[PDB]
Amino acid sequence: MQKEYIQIGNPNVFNGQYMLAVFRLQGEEGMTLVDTASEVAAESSTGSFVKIGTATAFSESLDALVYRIDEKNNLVWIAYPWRIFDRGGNVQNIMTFIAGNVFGMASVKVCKILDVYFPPQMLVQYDGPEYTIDDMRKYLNIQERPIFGSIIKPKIGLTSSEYAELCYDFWSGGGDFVKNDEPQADQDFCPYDKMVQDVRHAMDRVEQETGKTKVHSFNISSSDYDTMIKKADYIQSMMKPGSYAFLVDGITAGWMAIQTIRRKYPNVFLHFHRAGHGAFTRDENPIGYTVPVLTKFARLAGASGIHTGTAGIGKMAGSPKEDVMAARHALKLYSEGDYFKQIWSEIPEKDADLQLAIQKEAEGEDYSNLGYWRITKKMCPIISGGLNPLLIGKFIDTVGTQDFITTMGAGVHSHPMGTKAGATAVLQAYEAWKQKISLEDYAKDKEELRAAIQFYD
Amino acid sequence: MQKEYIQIGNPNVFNGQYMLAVFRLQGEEGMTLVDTASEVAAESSTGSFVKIGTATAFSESLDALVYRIDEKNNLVWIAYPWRIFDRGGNVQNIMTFIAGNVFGMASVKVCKILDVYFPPQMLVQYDGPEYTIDDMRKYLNIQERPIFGSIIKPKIGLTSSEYAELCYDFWSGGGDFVKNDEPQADQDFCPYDKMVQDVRHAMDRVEQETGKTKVHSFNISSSDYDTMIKKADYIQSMMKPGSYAFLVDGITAGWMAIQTIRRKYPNVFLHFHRAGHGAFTRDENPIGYTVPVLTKFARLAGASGIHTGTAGIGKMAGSPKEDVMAARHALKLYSEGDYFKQIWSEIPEKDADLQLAIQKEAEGEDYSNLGYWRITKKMCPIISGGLNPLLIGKFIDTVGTQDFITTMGAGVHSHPMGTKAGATAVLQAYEAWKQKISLEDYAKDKEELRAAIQFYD
Amino acid sequence: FPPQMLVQYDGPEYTIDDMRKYLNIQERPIFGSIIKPKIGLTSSEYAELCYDFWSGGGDFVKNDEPQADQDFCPYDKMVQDVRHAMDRVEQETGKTKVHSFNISSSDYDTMIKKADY
Amino acid sequence: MQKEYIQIGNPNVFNGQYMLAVFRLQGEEGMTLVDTASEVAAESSTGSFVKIGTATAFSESLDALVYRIDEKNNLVWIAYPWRIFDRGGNVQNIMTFIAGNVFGMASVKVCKILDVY
Ligand SMILES: O=C(O)[C@@](O)(COP(=O)(O)O)[C@H](O)[C@H](O)COP(=O)(O)O
Ligand SMILES: O=C(O)[C@@](O)(COP(=O)(O)O)[C@H](O)[C@H](O)COP(=O)(O)O
Ligand SMILES: [Mg+2]
Ligand SMILES: [Mg+2]
Ligand SMILES: [Mg+2]
Ligand SMILES: [Mg+2]
Ligand SMILES: [Mg+2]
Repeated sequence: MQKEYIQIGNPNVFNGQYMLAVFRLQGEEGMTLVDTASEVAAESSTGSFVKIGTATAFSESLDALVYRIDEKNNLVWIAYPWRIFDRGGNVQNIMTFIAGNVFGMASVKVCKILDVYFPPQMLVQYDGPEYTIDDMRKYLNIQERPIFGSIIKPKIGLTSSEYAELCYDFWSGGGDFVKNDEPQADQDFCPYDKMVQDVRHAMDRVEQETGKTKVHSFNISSSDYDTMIKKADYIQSMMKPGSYAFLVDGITAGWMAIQTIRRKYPNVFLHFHRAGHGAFTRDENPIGYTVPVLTKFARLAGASGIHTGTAGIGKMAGSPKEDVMAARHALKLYSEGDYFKQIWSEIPEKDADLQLAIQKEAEGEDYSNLGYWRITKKMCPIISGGLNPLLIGKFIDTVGTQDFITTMGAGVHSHPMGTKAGATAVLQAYEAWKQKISLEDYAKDKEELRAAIQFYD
Repeated sequence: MQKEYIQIGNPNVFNGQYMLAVFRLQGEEGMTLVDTASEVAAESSTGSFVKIGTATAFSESLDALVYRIDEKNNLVWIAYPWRIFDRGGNVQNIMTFIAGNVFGMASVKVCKILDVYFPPQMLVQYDGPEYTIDDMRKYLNIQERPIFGSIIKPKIGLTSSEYAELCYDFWSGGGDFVKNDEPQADQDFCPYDKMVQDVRHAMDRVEQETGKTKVHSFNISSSDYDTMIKKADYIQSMMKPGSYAFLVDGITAGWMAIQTIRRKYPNVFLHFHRAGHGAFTRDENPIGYTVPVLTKFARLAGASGIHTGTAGIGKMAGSPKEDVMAARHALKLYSEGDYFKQIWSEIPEKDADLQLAIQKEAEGEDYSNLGYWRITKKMCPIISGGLNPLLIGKFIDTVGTQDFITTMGAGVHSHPMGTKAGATAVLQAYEAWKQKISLEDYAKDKEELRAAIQFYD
Repeated sequence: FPPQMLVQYDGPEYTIDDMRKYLNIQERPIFGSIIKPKIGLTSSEYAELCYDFWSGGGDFVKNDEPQADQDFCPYDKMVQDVRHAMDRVEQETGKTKVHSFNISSSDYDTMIKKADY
Repeated sequence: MQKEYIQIGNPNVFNGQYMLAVFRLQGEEGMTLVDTASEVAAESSTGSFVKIGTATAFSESLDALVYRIDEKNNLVWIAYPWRIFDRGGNVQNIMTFIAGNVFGMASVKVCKILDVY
């Protein structure tokens, strides 16, 4: 046990100098919960496997503090002086501190970060989002309703032309948003430049035919940084402003890719695809961090949007509690975790305008105009994975909002009447939800929705 | 179940067009192993939760193939046409395919990659290492023995000057190698530029006093790529060539940072620190991929070295089996995984010179000069975590080689007589091992080793 | 100072009258505040107090004399946040405002950096 | 009296986060030495002539501390968290904190900095 990291009940951890975190910890045979907590606090801040002999009073003043313990639920509260984190809003460094070596410690059998708190003084040091769902809505000229999008399937194997065709068919069917599948890139059979050019041409045709703008999120994840920047610059040169978003495989490409795109292209929607996060977040893995934590850090890094899950309605792991908590972490000015209440404002909570905005948000009013110096911009939850027209309404009911992007892959492209019909089916299912008519009743005179009922049941 | 992805016994999977992988898979109750295998192969190549209606004959020719099943051990062999992977040797794209969304599938309760195979035709497409341990040996003018290094502790909180002092004390005590702790960067109290200048001055003093060269591995993990490049360029401007290495938090910063440093500074040792890998690799996490896999991909990306574990001797989770297998994956020309035999050569196995080199390696001879067009350069295992002078000999005995870097934090800086004494103690423990004298007997007239024995027992 | 001596020296160039023209207030004194505490606010908190003072009818805000580029109150962010706060006040009231920035620095190049920014 | 700046005997002043200073202080008639010390510590760090209502817990953690008093010799030992000083090694900013407004307070009759750590 390293007692130098144990200060149970210390009231100074709430003074704005500390980022707080809750771990579910369980050490090997012989270690108590507080012992495991002291060792984790040591390995996630200033120490190592034994008391550090070269420590100075200063470095000891920057120690992480285990300040609360719950033995029954194997919970531990640790406080991190965020001064120890790399400056310049380095988020990968935060994850290195709190989600780094502690996951490999042989003496820790369970190590799951369940919640984290960012004090306003800490929020000051980080980017936060810059282009929001509201900006995309402005470009698309669609208000209030969810943004309806698709993932082009198959995940890999189409040529650039076939890919642009599926884009055209989806948009032309009333769809608003198309994203690359996360691994689609510069494969020889699907040249990336030609993919961009064909997407542009297809978008021009849809805009001509319908008078409506559309949006495509391009995957720019690459081998190195030079290639990603090359792809992004090409897209900028080929697509009209607001008509394109930048998708990054955040987990496998890394937080640095996210922050770099956020800072280099602040006026472009940054689409944080989280392929691989399961190893961190899945309930079955006792070591890692949960999806709410991932989402809060993705907002901290500045992602315009991140996938937050379908609350168990689709095919990816999750329940209404965690996934809806994630969507609220992304959207709300005041969001509640399992253990910390978060206000996404760099201003003291006592401010009258802030409390007013919080009250107005509880009443349904927008806080986005509250002041660039006063809020962390909202981030967009992206709802994907096993969705089809039959499930969108259930999701809307579960999350309690319509401020999000849904993306459907096989839920659109496997529709018996084709992609265009699949997009029409999702729009008709949304109308069914909006008019409070059952999908069976509404589909009586909607052929596309009726076929979606046939295939997806 | 998606039958289009099951081709058990397909003899075309060994023809060099496919990267092979073994998963330990467990689906939810009601799903058979081949069912879970079909769904995993679908979500990791061309498909989704249901057969894709927009699929083409071409794209179906690029499907992943489940070609072998082991019901008893819940094992599944999948073949991925590496043509579907992003070009330019993109490793993050591979990891998105095979270790991405499949980790979030609600219907899969266990999904652990246990081994992977690279055919020569695939190896051609990737960087592999460029700066090796042999290059560092040349610079340090130390042959045969392990490279002895330290991690400066405390993990955070020292000023740039105090940090340089500990560097000086370790080097002056006979240590060869000093690395940043993984989160140390540009904290306000430890300015990065001043830290670099002080390291150069300390190194100059050691070289003056000893006539010996030294190496310091700097952490360049940053918020964005421009800051990392700024740090790298500064270090190049302040340190003599060969005297510095670049450390990157591969997991939290991302594979793109790794590949970018490899390609932009190929003549500098790339130190892949794997802070955070545990959530993927720990035995307790049923979802992820193992350490041998992580290491093989780190060699694919071109890391000069990666942490491979202490075989259970230290404090990080691991056994002799997996950790020694990882070190051999990093070092050898012919390395054995749990399920695949890997030859790190882009040349046909039948080649006489290649088989000769494999035999000569079995006899203890170096293959590094075999030809730049026919080998993937060797990668260096880095041995860290809870190590102290008492354990180094046991590690050398377990791994069966000396081509590695050991790094010790508290094993040096918590030594009762200080850092310089700790470095001398590790050197004396190595001398004890080399002469087949027990540490107990050797410490009789070696004061530093004697105090290390008393403190670390 | 005799008149022949005064010729050799600068004298002021920007006066209170120039600021009056910008502020569009005549006769009455210019009412301003020093953001307090003297040190310890983040750039956001600092801009919040600037907004609150201007919105209440104040014309002029000045840095406290030691406020600068402390790590917890980034100078560049402080400037941007003050700009946005002033923008909001101007939209809500239709009145212009003034902020006096402390450019006192360690050396001359840093002061010029701050001023140009 | 601004009591928030009085923490006599605080042992955390020796942890390296603070620059230390000794003043010879004498306030006007009616103010004790610890009174003059409270006002000087306030005006040389985070406060003013009265408690700052807009202060945050963060900002109060950066308060200067009068941690020692010598009544007989009119001496006061104050600790300044050097994190409040402008970065880039700004020395004029230190002198602005500790040798600035405190020299103009009407209520301080003697205010002499004698040593610093
Ligand atoms: O590859 C896929 O499965 C998807 O394209 C969905 O396809 P379908 O519409 O065919 O289901 C999305 O990337 C996942 O939803 C991501 O998971 P998450 O949202 O949890 O990040
Ligand atoms: O932070 C640490 O624990 C270390 O600096 C070791 O310090 P000590 O010498 O004080 O133990 C290493 O980074 C870890 O060993 C990395 O783990 P791995 O090698 O498994 O990647
Ligand atoms: Mg996808
Ligand atoms: Mg370390
Ligand atoms: Mg030959
Ligand atoms: Mg206010
Ligand atoms: Mg003042």
